[PDB]
This record gives sequence, C-alpha cells and structure tokens, in this order.
Amino acid sequence: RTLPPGVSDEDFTSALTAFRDVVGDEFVRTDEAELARFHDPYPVGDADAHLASAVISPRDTEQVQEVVRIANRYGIPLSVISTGRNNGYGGSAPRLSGAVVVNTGERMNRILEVDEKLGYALLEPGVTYFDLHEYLEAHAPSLMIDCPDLGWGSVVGNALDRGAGYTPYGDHFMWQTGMEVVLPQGDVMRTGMGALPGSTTWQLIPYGFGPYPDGMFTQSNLGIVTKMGIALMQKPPASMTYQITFENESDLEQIVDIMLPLRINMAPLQNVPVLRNIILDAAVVSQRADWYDGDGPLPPEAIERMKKELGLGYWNFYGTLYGPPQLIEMNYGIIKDAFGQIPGSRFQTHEERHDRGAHVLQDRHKINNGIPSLSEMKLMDWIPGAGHVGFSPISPPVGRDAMKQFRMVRSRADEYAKDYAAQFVVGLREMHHIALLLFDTQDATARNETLALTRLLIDEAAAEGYGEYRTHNALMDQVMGTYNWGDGALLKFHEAIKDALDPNGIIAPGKSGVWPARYRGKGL
Amino acid sequence: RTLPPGVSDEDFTSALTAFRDVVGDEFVRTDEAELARFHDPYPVGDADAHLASAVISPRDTEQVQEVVRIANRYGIPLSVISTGRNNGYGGSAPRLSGAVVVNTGERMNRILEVDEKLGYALLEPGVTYFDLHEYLEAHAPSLMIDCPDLGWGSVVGNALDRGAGYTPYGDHFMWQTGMEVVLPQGDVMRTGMGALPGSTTWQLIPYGFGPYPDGMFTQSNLGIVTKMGIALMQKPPASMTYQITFENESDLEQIVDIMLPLRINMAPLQNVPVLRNIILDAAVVSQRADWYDGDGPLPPEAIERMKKELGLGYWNFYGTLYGPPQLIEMNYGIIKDAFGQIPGSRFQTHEERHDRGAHVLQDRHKINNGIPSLSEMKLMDWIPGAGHVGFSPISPPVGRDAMKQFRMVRSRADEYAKDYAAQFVVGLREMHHIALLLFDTQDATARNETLALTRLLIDEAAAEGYGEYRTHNALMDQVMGTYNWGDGALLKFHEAIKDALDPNGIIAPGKSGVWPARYRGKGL
Ligand SMILES: Cc1cc2nc3c(=O)[nH]c(=O)nc-3n(C[C@H](O)[C@H](O)[C@H](O)COP(=O)(O)OP(=O)(O)OC[C@H]3O[C@@H](n4cnc5c(N)ncnc54)[C@H](O)[C@@H]3O)c2cc1C
Ligand SMILES: Cc1cc2nc3c(=O)[nH]c(=O)nc-3n(C[C@H](O)[C@H](O)[C@H](O)COP(=O)(O)OP(=O)(O)OC[C@H]3O[C@@H](n4cnc5c(N)ncnc54)[C@H](O)[C@@H]3O)c2cc1C
Ligand SMILES: C=CCc1ccc(O)c(OC)c1
Ligand SMILES: C=CCc1ccc(O)c(OC)c1
Repeated sequence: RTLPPGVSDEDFTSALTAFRDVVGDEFVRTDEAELARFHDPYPVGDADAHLASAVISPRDTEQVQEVVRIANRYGIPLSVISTGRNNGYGGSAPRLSGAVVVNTGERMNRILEVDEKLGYALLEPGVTYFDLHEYLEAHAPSLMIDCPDLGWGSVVGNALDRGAGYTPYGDHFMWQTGMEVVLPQGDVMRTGMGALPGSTTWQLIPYGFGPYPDGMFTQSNLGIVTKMGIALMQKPPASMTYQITFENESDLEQIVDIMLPLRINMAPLQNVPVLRNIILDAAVVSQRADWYDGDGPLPPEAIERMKKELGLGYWNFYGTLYGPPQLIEMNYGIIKDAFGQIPGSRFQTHEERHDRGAHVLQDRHKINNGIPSLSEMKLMDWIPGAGHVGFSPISPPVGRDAMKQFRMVRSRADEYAKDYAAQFVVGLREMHHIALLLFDTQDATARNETLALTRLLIDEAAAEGYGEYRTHNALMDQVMGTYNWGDGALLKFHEAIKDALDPNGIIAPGKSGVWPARYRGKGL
Repeated sequence: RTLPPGVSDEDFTSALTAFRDVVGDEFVRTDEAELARFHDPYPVGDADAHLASAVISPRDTEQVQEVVRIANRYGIPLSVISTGRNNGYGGSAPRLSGAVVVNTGERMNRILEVDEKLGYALLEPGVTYFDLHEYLEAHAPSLMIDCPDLGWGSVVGNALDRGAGYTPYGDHFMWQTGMEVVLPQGDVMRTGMGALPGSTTWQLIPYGFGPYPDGMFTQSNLGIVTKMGIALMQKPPASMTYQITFENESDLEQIVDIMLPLRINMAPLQNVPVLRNIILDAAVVSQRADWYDGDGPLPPEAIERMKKELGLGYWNFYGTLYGPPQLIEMNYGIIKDAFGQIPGSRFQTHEERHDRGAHVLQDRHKINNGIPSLSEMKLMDWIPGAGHVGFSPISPPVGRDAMKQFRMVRSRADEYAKDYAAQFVVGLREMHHIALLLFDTQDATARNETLALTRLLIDEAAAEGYGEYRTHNALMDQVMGTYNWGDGALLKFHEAIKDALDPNGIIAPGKSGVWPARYRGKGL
C-alpha cells in the first residue's frame, strides 16, 4: 500500500479518516483503479517514479482549508491539480512520489462570473477551455477564450504552470487577474483588488496595493488556488488564418529574422506566430510507419515524401489576422511581401486549402480564434505507445540562435534514436524552441533514452544561455539547478519563502525544484 | 540629533563608521542641510513626521550588500530611493521616521545596455527619464521611453512603485523585465532568465522558471533593486494628439461609457486616455488668484470664466494616435463620430491649437510620444506653497461609477477647503480617479485638513468598492488596512514573507503597511 514519504501507516490512516469527515467517503479515493488513473501517461525513466497515495476532492475553498489543516496535523504532503492534463510534464502525478493529490477541479468546476462588457471571467479550477468556450457561446458570445492546443485543460491549471495559447491573449498569466488561494497552513487569501472587501474591480487590474504576489503562485507549491480571474478578449469582426510553407531547412534563419520585426509591435503579426517543422505537421495527419518502417533516424527522402505528399515545407508558418476585411487584406499584403522574399515560400489562407496538408492550418484557425480542439492529440498516433516530454528553452528571436538550436537538438535526437519534431514560437521579444520528443512509453529502453536525451538537451541549451521555461517532474531539480546565478541565489530565495509559508512542508514538495526543509537534500 | 528607532546612540555611531568604511565618508551624509534635502517637499501631517537620520550612497551592488549586512549587525532600518522624486507619496522621506536612506541613484546611475533591435534597456536606479530619452535619441533613436508627467523621476524607482505613463507601454511594471535585487540580509539574486548564468534573454521575457517573484519587489520592502530591465517601444512612423472639450460636468457619465469600448481593444484609443477637469487644466497655465481672491470654494461663475477664457470644457479629453497618416485619420474619424454624439463636444489636434488653452494638449503630445517634460510642475504654482498628496482609487470604467466618485470626492474637497482638480484615466479595463489635492505646505491647518480629507476619501472610496492603488507614507497603514479580506490575510501573508527574508527587520519598515516583527504594533 503506497504511503507518503515520512508518514507512518498510523498517521496516514488517521489523516484519511479526517479527510473523509471533511469531503465525504466518495471523495477520498485510495482504490488501485483510481490511483492508476493519476499515473503520468508519458513517464520518462521509471514508469513507477511518481505515484499517488490517495486523491482528495474538496467541495469548496472551506474544505480545501480543512484538508490542508489536516495534512499539517499529520505531515501529509499534498500535490495539486485542477484538471490534471499536464501531459508532457507529469500529467496528474505528484513530483514527490507517495503524495496525496488534491483534485480541485472535480467539484470546484463552476464559472462563477462572466462580465461581457468589461471582458472577464471568475473561474474555479475545474473549468476546462471547452467549458468556458461553451459558456461564452451560450451567454457572452462577443467574447472568446485563449486556449492551448488541447481544450481539455484547465483555464486555471494551465495559467498556474504559465502555459500559453496563440491569440493576442496568449500569455495566460498576464491576463490572469485576481486569485483566491489557500496558503500552506490553511489560511485563505485574495490577491489584488479582491483583498478589499466588497471591491468591484478584482478582475479589472491584476495589482492591488503593496507587493504583487500572484506570480509567486505560478510554477509554485506556495498554495492551492480556489478561484482565478481572467480577462477575455472581444471577438474581432473577422479573422483569417494563413500557412506559409518554406522548402529548405536552412530557411529557418531568414524566417525568424523576418518574423521578429513583424511581431514585436504586435502587427502585422497580430497573434502568436508558430513555425512548425515537417514532422510536427505530418504527425497530425499520418503515422511514422507510412513514411519509414526501418531502424534509425528518418531518412531525408522520407522527409521529402512527407513534404511532397502533404504539400508542406520543411518549416510551416501559421498566423492569424483580425479585424475588418480591409485591415486583414492590408496586413496579409505586408506579410506576403516580407516572407515572399524567401525563395520557395508558398502562401495559403484557411479559405484556400482543405486537403490533408491543411489539417493543421484549419486547427490553428480554430485555436487562434479561441475555438478549443483535441485534433493535436492525433500527434500521439505517430508511433505505438507514443508519449511526449516537454523541452522548450527560451532564446533571442534571432535566426542565428534558431539555426544553432535546430542543429544542436536534432543532432542529439538522431544520436538518442528520437525524431526531431519541433516548432519555433515568438511570443513578443522571446523565442521558444518547443521540441515534441516522442517515445514509446511501453519500452523501458525508449523511456530511459528519452530522459537521458532531455537531460543532455537541457544542459547543452543552458551552456549556450538558453533556459528551460517549463519542465517535467523528473527534470525539475536539474532545470532549477541551471538557474544558479550567484551560487544558487534564486533557489535559496524560494526555499526561504517556502519554509516561511509552509513550516510543516506540506504543499507539492519539490515543484520547480523547491523542497521544504523536511524533504530537501533527500534525492526524494 | 535624529536617531533611528530601536538603535542606541552607540550602535548608530558604530554603524555610521561601518557605512563610511565601505562607501567612503563623502557618501555618508548626516549634516542638517543634506538631511533637509530628503524632507518630503509636500508634507501632510506634521512637517517633521518622516525624517532621515543619515543618507548612504553605495557605489555598486557589492556595496549595497555590505551596507545591508552592516544594517543587520546594528539593527539600522534602511529606507530606499532611486532618484527620490516620489512627490505626492513622501518624496525621498522614509516611512519609518529616523531611518537611514539608501540613495541607490547617486552612484548607480548607468544605462548598462540598450538593444535597439529587440527593444530593451538594462538600467541602474539613477537613470532618469530625461537620461534614457537623451541616450535613445543619441544611440537608439527608433525607440522611445514611457514617462510619467515629470521626467526627473527614475525609470527604475517609478516602476518599483508601480507608477505609470501614457504611451501603449504605460504600465511600467508590465514592461519591467528582469531585475537584480539585494535581499534584506545582504544576499543578491537575479530574477527571471537572468538567474541562468550567461543568458541572452534577461530582458526578453519577465518569467524564468519556478515562482515569478518580481512583483514582490514593487511597492515593497523585500529588497534593494540594483539593476532593472525594461522593454522599449518602437516609435511609430507618425503620431497625432487631440483634445476633446466637453462643456458640462454631467457629460462625465457618457464620456466614460463611450471611452471604455474604444479603449478595451487598445484601438482606436491607442494610448492611455486621460480626462482632466477644468481646474487641472487651468492650473497649468494660470494661478487660482487670477480667477478668484475671495474665500471658500471657487464659485461656479469662476469655473465658467476659466472655461470661456481658456476655450476649455469642464472635462478635457487628451489622446494620441500612432501609425501611418491613413490609420491616424481613420481612427480619429471613429473617435470624432463616437464622442461627437455628446452635445457641445469640440475637437482640436496638436497641429490646430497653440493658444494658452492648448498648453496641456502640447505637453500631452510630448509625454504620449515618450518626450519627457517638467511642464506639469506649473500646477504647483496654483496657490502659494502648493503641495499635493496622491489619491487615485481604482473603479470600473463605467459612467455611473465615474459620476458617483466625481460627486463624492468634490463634495468632501469643498468641505475640507481644497479645490477639486482631478482626472479620470482608463488603463485598459480599469479606471483611476486621480485627484490632485493641492494644499499650502506652510500652513499647519492646511496640512492637517489635507491628511484628514484624504483619510476620509480613502474610507468612503473603500466602502464603495474602490481601493487605492498607491499612497503616501502617512496613509500606508490605513490603505493596507482597507485590503483586509479574510481578517487581514493579505497583510499576514506579507508579514510572514517579510519576517522570513528580513529577520532583523531592516528594509523600509512599514512600506505598504508591512512592518517587520520588531516594529509592528508600535504606532511606529
Ligand atoms: C500534444 C501536446 C500539446 C500541448 N500544447 C500545449 C500548448 O499549446 N500550450 C500549453 O501551455 N501547454 C501545452 N501542452 C502542455 C499541457 O498538456 C497543457 O499545458 C495543459 O493544459 C496543462 O494541464 P491542465 O490544464 O490540466 O493543468 P493541471 O495539470 O491541472 O495543472 C498544471 C499544474 O498547475 C499546478 N496547479 C494546478 N491546479 C492548481 C491549483 N488549484 N492550485 C495550485 N497549483 C495548481 C500544478 O503544479 C499542476 O501540475 C501540450 C501537451 C501536449 C501533450
Ligand atoms: C504633479 C505630479 C504629477 C505626477 N505624475 C505622475 C504620473 O504621471 N505617473 C506616475 O507614476 N507618478 C506621477 N507622479 C508621482 C511621482 O512623483 C512619480 O511617480 C515619480 O516618478 C516617482 O519618484 P521616482 O521616480 O523618483 O522614484 P523613487 O522616489 O526613487 O522611488 C519610488 C519608491 O520605489 C521604491 N524604491 C525606489 N528605488 C528602489 C530600489 N532601488 N530598490 C527598492 N525599492 C526602491 C521605494 O518605495 C521608493 O519610495 C506625479 C506627482 C506629481 C506631484
Ligand atoms: C505541440 C506542442 C505545443 C506545446 C506548446 C507549449 C508547451 O509547453 C508544450 O509542452 C508540451 C507543447
Ligand atoms: C497630475 C497628476 C498625475 C498623476 C498620475 C499618477 C499618480 O500616481 C499621481 O500621483 C501623485 C499623479
């Protein structure tokens, strides 16, 4: 029977009883089948590395407080999910193996408020992107969400890992406005203007008075968020999504150097521009075996067959334009004139192209207009048992930096027997190299190779000044270890805050490499 | 001789020697004349409530660390300035009377880096808006700053109080990207991507990996900032600034309800729109005694005389448009069509109007194009001895809320013998009611009236759900006291973090109402 680390069977028994007294017997799950459902679907290294001892589903903020106070009394470590679809980063699995999972989204799943005129929602953790889209279309259809690729995620949970989408409102944390949070000893607090009783402005400005704390609850184990505000963009009068195909792998340098000046003023590149390689686009509409059934890396001529059969480039640019038809036409003209300076570039609109090679184009047109989707899960049919682990370092949005990263990552992927499927994304002034490292989750050797490759990719990127933005449970200590300016000053700061707020070391120990004192330096 | 609270004459003597032993005797100032230069120029209250015992000017980050270590050894409270022009909020004076002021800006005054292509600067605290503008015009002239009304402030210090300007980059904290900060026991850390040694991305995205802490160093006593990055906007190819005069005080309701839908999408109201009342505008180009030398409030007839003599309305709207002339003309047409629905509304461009009543229009044209100015200091000639104290609560950008606040604040101002000079400002989804409470700094009764008025304005605003965003030393305990949801949960959270990071209770005690344990509950 899975026990949390540093808890006796006796204290675990006492805590489960107390949890049942709070949430109800139905909402304290310890059965083999429910615990298996909380396994990381895409484990790197050991499949058994991140297990839950129990899953608690609180009804509301007051029950979250009581479950946290019980955990404090019995030294129970509590991990936290909203919807628990953090696939690529551990899914619903706790960083600390044997933690009890607080399933906030099962019962705290209400849209509490939508203000259509002022453009905001107040949300509980269980509200999915699908839920919020459905609600806006029924009750506030002038508004749209900003969603990641997969709509089954949590508007709250994704913002709390500083996830992102692709409309002008793509930076989820930026548009997050106000939160309610249960602190690690059970006290509850509202941030920003919500700390003023009876305020009318909680969702209108993210800062209140005094030190601005909401960022400290993202990629964080400093509290359990029970409500979160988010600003919501008005739908424009019209939109159009376009695909630019680029024939040559070497076109990356010029694509990025044209992209940055067109994106830094948020026009004419009005949404978050994405540049997807052939594998990332092909894998949505085909399986690897369709192009190559041999051992080793995909041969060049399999890559060319994908490009030609699907009418795709090595690099495939997707952007969206918003406004009156006349502004869309004007902006599209500027984009076509600029990227058209690259020989071999081909431009196609979401109205022009409807073949198998336009599947991603039509999916980006949904996502870029706040219409959530699960079409991207077709990636995970590329090979049997496919899983992915996130690798997504930040770099300058400079073509020379893109080429260096393209070459560095692809050459290591070939060496570690993994396909190079990646995109370059420019937020505003920063570039992400988001590599989807696909591996057979059922093959111990493939799982171990994938962990080893990703550790190497993190270290080599850090050695060029490219830090990881977000990572899996298995990689959190390594990645925080790369942010070690001033003899590890940042982690020392985080540890001081962690121990002050969480003296009993309860909340998601080891999240982002930040361990409370009782678990620190134990190698788990 | 001014001594810090809870420090013996002996330990103060020892600490001053130790400070001199690091920074040099020239940079430890204890003379009556130098200490008087750190007086609040606009005291509310007793004119002697916020005194400095000494001013220390550290050379660099290492000396900041050593001065903080010295303060720890001797229990010296250390307040902090960059340029110390926080006028309206206490100027360079410490919240805790008798604190030693750390003058970061005197020696740490370099522009460390400007990247013209990626649009950012890395700055030390002593760089003024004038300094940065002069540097950009000389070395990176495609870029512009975002400045508050007065250019003598610090790009860093203003951002660290979550100050603001009026270009599209008006939210200073939002565009702040990366900082270096000395923590209260003398440890130094870099935030964001600057925690990764040799990173090239410190100024390109504000978040690194793990909890996002930069906000916790704004309106804060948790650290002494030594470097700060800020993003810089590209100059547009053209701009135009316009004035809309509205004849009637009651036009405010409709002005605000037309303004919000035009601002919430950041077009056609492309900059931060300001709506200034007749006094706020008249006070830039005239003195009160030019209109009225009787006693009591300005009579209605004097208000009408200001409107007629200067060609102004009761409310005066100023906005700027950016882009190609064709886009400026199009957006100006939408603005004129929308606000032109209000009878008596009159529209003039910065090209059309150059008379006395256009002084504010021509000054906004500078500020809205990142050309810093001191023209607004002419407000402080309105009456002899004029000082102001900030009052600027946040409300929904709704005409009914604007009218309620206009009436509530003006009626209390009349009762407390202060002129109602105010503006309404919409940032994006939030409204600010910024009242310039002018008083005779030389009159003990006027100082006490102004404090009593502002305490009343804060309490009445809070009761309507309108929280203060930023406040003076003398009002910090009251304002944090309004944010007391959850039996004062926010303050208890801040105190927990403050005592953990600052166990000796050194840094700017009482800033934002956050007192370390040794000074808490002492009535100072
Ligand atoms: C093929 C593929 C495509 C993807 N595309 C994207 C994409 O476009 N953009 C993107 O951002 N991600 C993407 N992801 C990554 C990830 O799947 C999504 O980010 C997903 O939305 C995150 O899971 P979630 O929304 O269920 O959040 P959760 O898993 O519920 O929460 C995420 C994390 O937030 C914290 N947390 C959650 N709830 C709370 C709470 N109430 N209080 C405190 N802490 C809490 C925990 O650390 C938790 O692990 C992709 C993944 C895959 C496999
Ligand atoms: C007529 C008038 C008009 C005004 N207009 C505006 C306006 O348009 N916009 C606006 O924002 N303000 C405005 N102000 C208010 C204020 O004067 C400015 O915000 C001014 O720029 C702030 O002072 P400063 O830049 O010198 O910063 P400082 O006084 O140097 O610093 C401000 C605060 O930041 C903190 N601090 C500073 N340096 C550090 C450091 N290195 N480490 C840690 N903490 C630090 C301290 O709390 C300090 O008190 C106006 C005031 C008046 C009187
Ligand atoms: C196709 C993948 C898109 C994607 C975007 C952002 C991410 O963090 C991510 O992590 C797995 C994946
Ligand atoms: C005319 C005053 C402009 C102004 C803007 C912002 C502020 O915080 C402020 O406080 C003094 C004044």
